[PDB]
Amino acid sequence: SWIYPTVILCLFGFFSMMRPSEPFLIPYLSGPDKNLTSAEITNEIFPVWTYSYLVLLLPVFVLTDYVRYKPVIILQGISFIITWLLLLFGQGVKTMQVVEFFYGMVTAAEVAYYAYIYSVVSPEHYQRVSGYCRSVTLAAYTAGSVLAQLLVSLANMSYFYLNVISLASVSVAFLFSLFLPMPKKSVFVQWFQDLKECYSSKRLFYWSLWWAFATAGFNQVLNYVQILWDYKAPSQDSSIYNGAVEAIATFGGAVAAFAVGYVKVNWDLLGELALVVFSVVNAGSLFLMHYTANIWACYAGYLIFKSSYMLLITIAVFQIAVNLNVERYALVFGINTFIALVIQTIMTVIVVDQRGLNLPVSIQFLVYGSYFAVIAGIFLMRSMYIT
Ligand SMILES: CN(C)C(=N)NC(=N)N
Repeated sequence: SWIYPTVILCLFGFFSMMRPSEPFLIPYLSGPDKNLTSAEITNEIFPVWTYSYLVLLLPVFVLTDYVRYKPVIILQGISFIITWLLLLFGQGVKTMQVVEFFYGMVTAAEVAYYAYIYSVVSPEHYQRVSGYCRSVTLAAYTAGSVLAQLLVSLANMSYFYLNVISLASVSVAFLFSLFLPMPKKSVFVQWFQDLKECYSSKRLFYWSLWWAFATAGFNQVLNYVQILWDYKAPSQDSSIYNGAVEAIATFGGAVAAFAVGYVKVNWDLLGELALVVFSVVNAGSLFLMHYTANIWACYAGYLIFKSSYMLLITIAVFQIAVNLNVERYALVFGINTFIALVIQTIMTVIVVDQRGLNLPVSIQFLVYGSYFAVIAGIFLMRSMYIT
């Protein structure tokens, strides 16, 4: 019953996220293969990704539910092929901006990937499926990560062929997405009112509020944890270690996601308790990374933070899916992701941008830990009052 769509979507999300070039993305397109400058790379190529992500998330939650979640997934499969074909056979800054654009399309449609499996299975499985889905994606990343390192350490395989393997992987994901079962059929202000009825759930305007604010800080930590590690321990082994300490971290997240799916625990009443415990765990882990001048303890702190976040976000997605009581699975996921990315953009503007605070990475993770400490504090105080 639920097994067939779940296996196909897990295969799609595995082969679509098994990307060996993701770690060595910067070495690929800043070395002899492309000679993109580091000045033109993070100031002209990468910033296009956030804008494309925003302006393509705008249709994705408006129109994903109407199209029954498969054409957007298929659009991700095609955009995966186009993105890595353009990376693989593209030259110049203008081309990589288009690459970024298609990557933003890829992620805005990965939102639909997350919603689709809820669109096809009964709510009784919504827990299990949830973990499995997230797990496979994380697992895929870890696989790709380690595979990349292996292909750089035992085969001396260039970044070009890593991108070739990435294209081969995401092309198989397109074939798996072609086999996904089609879900069965279900002015401006009116639409807004519908949104009000969609978010009306007490435990879904709360879980969504956690989703909106937690993943922004999580993305920020993902982006600048490499910089934090480089600052804490300057060494010549960052290429084989840093990404390697984020390969197992992701693996931990995977297990954490697989923790939600496998075990049969009533999350409806442990949801608040688990939310507050793992949010204060995220805060303590982020403070652990900043305060200790030892990269071995900071690695464990990052692993704990990533695992607890992945478990919490799996719980959040599951609880939003079951308590939604409307078909708008991608509308809530899409709007949550869009608001989270808006918060991430605003806060990365204030804290790390030159025109803002321009805080170094020494205080950046103190700020991130304070921010998460604030999310944990709001949920902790709200839960304490209710009781
Ligand atoms: C160019 N590609 C494929 C990216 N992953 N880009 C990115 N902004 N990380």
